[PDB]
Amino acid sequence: WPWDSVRNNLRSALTEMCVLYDVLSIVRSPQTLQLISKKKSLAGAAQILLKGAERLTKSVAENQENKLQRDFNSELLRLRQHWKLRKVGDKILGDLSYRSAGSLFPHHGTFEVIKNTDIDLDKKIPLE
Amino acid sequence: REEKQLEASLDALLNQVADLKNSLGSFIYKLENEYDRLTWPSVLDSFALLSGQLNTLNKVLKHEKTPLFRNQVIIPLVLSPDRDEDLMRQTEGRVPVFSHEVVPDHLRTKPDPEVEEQEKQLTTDAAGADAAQKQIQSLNKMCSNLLEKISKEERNKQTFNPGDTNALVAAVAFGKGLS
Amino acid sequence: NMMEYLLQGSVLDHSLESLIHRLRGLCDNMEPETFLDHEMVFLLKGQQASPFVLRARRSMDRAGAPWHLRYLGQPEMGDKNRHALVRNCVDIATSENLTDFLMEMGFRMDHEFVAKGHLFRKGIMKVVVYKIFRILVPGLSLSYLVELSVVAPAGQDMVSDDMRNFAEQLKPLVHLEKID
Amino acid sequence: QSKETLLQSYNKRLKDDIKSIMDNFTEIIKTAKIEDETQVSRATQGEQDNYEMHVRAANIVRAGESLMKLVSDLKQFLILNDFPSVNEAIDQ
Repeated sequence: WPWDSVRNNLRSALTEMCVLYDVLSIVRSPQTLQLISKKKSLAGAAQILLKGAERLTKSVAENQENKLQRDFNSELLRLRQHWKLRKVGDKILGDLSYRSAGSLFPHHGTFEVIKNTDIDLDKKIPLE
Repeated sequence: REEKQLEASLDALLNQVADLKNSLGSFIYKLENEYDRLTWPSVLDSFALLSGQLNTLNKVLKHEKTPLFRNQVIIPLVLSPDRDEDLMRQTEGRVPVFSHEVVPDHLRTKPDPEVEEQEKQLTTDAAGADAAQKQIQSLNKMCSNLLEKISKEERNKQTFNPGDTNALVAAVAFGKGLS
Repeated sequence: NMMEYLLQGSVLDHSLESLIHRLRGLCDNMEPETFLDHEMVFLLKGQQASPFVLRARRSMDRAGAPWHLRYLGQPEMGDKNRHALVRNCVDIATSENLTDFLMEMGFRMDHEFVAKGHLFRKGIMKVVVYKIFRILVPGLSLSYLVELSVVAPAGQDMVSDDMRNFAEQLKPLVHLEKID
Repeated sequence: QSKETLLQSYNKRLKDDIKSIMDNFTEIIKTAKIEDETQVSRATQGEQDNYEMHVRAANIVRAGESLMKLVSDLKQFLILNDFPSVNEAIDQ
């Protein structure tokens, strides 16, 4: 909705400029509107907070109820604690090159998580 | 006196609003060529920066040190649909050259408002204003007390003792303290 | 013919385990160990008020390993924009024959306090840490003094800068300092 | 090198922004608009004081109810400690 929002902003700016120019040229019952407005504002704030809570605590509660397929906080620490330590060239942490006692030749590790639409899929980090 | 200061403040606010509108238009035009990787947070921040600065200036120049609105009357300079070459650079946004058959659907400052009548008709359908006001006042008082409490509540173990280190270094070599 | 460097320091008592945990995974492959030593500091003087470096502090662990002393004294000039450095040496000796010849040559002891601790193999360097223990004659600082020991020939002494890099590692509660 | 300082500063800034957003919903602590004191206009200025919540109230709540989980994930990923410094049972 790039063009739609652009046109809306343009119309709003045109209206604002017209009102400002007009002001410059001119310069030289049981209604309870406040109560209804406050009620509508409270309803809107409650709807926004409910949408936020649904986005946060309902779509991220997968591993909270039962450990399922999720690379987030369930896969990376596994392989970390099991094989190597953390390091940051860019995202390269503990490549397996026997550098502890090799002393022959160095080799780095291009290890990085990736996404794919499937069931039970890990990060699958990349001689070969 | 006060009228001149109000006019100068209104002119400065209009200039700032025009600059902010030009900046927002340039940003929106930059959001059309680079349509990819358009995060919602950047658009939200742009919309907040484009609305807040203008709305605050508009509200400050309307409910702060204003005289009674019964003496001042609204009167424009002139209503002439003449095409002048020395007057098209003095409106800054619209009314460059007025048309002939434009009086009907252009004269109400291009009225966008369409929900005001619907809201009025919906409120008229509910025709008791004493408990609601009291509850609103109580909620306002509670929010004020909470904000005051928050404002009132809002307002490195060492392990490298140099003395002990120097003493140990001395005892390592000098006999004073060591033996 | 050879020289030694030092960037010794100290650290609190409670703050050792968190410290040595980091110190293990700094330049050592694996299998951290320790050692219990024994201080046999002697004294050889009586003519110029300048004794020798007779601190023959050697381990009291499993036998076979020979006790000995090392040369460490008379800090020479130099070390431009560098840490402590002294032209020194080392000397191994037979089991208890060193003390025998020292006593036959008319020497006396200097200290009777032992400070066990831990060691850690750096690269071209080495690091140690220890703590004095309060014991009587037949048996104190309450602070584990640490040190970065490295010995090498003259060479270029550029590795001292690398030693300073280790100072970067010993950031939290460790620093370098001389003695006067 | 001290890169954790920038991470701590970013986390503190995120927390301060979240606190300010949670505190930014008390601008009506001084009054509840019991009367219509709008001397300029009461139909489009006084009545629309709360009808423009999209640019006044809903304009801060959107970003204010988004930085929490984002900052949490950023702190948990940028700093995923994994630094027991001894690997206690791992050697085991």
